[PDB]
Amino acid sequence: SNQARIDRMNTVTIKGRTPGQKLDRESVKNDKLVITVDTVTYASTVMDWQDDWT
Amino acid sequence: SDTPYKADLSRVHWAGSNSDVDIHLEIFEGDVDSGFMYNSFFRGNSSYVSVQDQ
Repeated sequence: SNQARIDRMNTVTIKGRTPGQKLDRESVKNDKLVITVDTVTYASTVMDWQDDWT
Repeated sequence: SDTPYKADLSRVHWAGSNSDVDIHLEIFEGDVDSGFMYNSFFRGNSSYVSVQDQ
């Protein structure tokens, strides 16, 4: 392939309570990351036979 | 917020109607706090004379 993936996630929070009260809930969050490969790098050289023989 | 039982709770060691007077028992280990200690430093820094019974 030509892609890679990684995941991300958030954190939580704390609260306080007193007798007779209910408890609240919270929601976590997440995302993702992706990286791609695009370009090739190279070097080249060429020589002629007549120059090679001399 | 409130649970559906808030007004009808049975609370032990709360007196009176509405159960809001605190009559709990204290817990006592035995700790006692008092002033700090000291020891004299100047007793050899003088000339001494005794006049006991004379």
